[PDB]
Amino acid sequence: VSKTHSFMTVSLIELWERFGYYGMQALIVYFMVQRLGFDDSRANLVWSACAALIYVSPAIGGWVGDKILGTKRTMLLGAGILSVGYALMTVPTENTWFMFSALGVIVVGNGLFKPNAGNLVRKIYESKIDSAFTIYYMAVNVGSTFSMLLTPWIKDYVNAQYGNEFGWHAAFAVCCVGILVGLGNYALMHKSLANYGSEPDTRPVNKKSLAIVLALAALSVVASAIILEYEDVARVFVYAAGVAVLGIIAALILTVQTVFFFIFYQQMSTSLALFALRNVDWDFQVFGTHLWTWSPAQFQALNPIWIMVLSPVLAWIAAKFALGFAVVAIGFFIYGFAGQFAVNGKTSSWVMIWGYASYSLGELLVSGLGLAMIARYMMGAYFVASGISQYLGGVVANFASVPQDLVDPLQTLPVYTNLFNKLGVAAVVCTIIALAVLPLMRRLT
Ligand SMILES: CCCCCCCCCCCCO[C@@H]1O[C@H](CO)[C@@H](O[C@H]2O[C@H](CO)[C@@H](O)[C@H](O)[C@H]2O)[C@H](O)[C@H]1O
Repeated sequence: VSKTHSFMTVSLIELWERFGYYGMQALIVYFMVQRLGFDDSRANLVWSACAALIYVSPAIGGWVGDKILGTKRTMLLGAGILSVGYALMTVPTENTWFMFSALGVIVVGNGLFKPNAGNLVRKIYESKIDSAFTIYYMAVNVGSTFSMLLTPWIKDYVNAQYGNEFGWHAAFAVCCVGILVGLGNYALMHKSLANYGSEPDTRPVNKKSLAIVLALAALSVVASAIILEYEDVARVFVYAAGVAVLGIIAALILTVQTVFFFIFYQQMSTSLALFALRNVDWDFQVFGTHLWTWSPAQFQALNPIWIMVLSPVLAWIAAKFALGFAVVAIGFFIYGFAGQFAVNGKTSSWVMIWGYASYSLGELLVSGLGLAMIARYMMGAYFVASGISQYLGGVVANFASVPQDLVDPLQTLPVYTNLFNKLGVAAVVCTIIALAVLPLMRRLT
């Protein structure tokens, strides 16, 4: 049909997938802390292990779509399995194993979806694949803006019109029908747009291998649910993946810096979220009237929004890594200076907006210089180092962990802004690593 048509279908299904995903991420730690009974140290480690899995997952799943089932087949199977994940997330049971299983299903499902929608964009564009990929990574952001704004509101509204359950499960259902909407989209655009793409989808599905894939898939959901459940299993697994990834020259410092950057990134799912829930005035004032009043989770929506606001402006050299780190640093110093001004126990609001403005500028600046640069100069090692630093990002967000019996926001405020200030300095050390290693880029060329 067309290249922009195919790319359209795949970027749309991407958009709705990410809607579901971030709609769930914006609520998951609050669920574990507020609805389930978890302390924020566990909530962090569990969610961070889950992210590590989710991010090491597409390594296996990308290979399945190229070399075993179709890339379109595997993408679809991934989207279905994902849908079942949120489905489990909406049955109103506070049985941690039920929920961890729902999460495992999301891990398996995501490993099967993400890499293959990504390949489709690339097969659809045969350097205009960058033309494609930026628009792609934008579509992601409008989707995740929509859900990270909506699902916290559904949670609140339903939690009010009804009692505690669903509320959350209402929100996870919203995720599930987002996924379903995406699937119906593709289905109404299937051979139509996509048509040509995938290496082994040009023939019928191999029922022995679909059987073995689904079997091993089920086994992976149980593997996940257990790794999430026992922190020690996760720790040992991440540690093993650690000594293993490090076991196996230019892309080195690049991927290392990627680890650092990902610790800074994992902070918004976790410590920034809890800080936002506990020491931020959810009342947004446009100096000086009132519209409107945040729902703490909705602060995370500030990330894709700002990436959407500053993306057209930036449209108008791993030194961009350096600048990235610097801007992430003053982002964290704005969160650190969240005490020294705009404070009444729990107060700030604009602290979150400027904080996130800065932080996500640093993201846009480093949101490109990863896959493109390494793939223009392995994928597994990158995915393991990335998942690993997601977990590490969890144990770092743990440095601001507030005991459950400590609720005087006047006392929780320092513990957060100590972490945030220390990250700000940690980010400047990375800025020095970035610029120092810069002539090592000139020796090779
Ligand atoms: C595709 C991208 C689309 C991006 C735009 C998405 C639109 C956002 C959809 C949901 C918006 C709701 O998000 C926001 O939630 C907060 C808190 O729960 C609500 O807060 C609301 O109820 C609370 C409680 O009664 C009131 O104090 C407040 O005055 C009122 O605004 C807001 O009404 C709503 O603006």
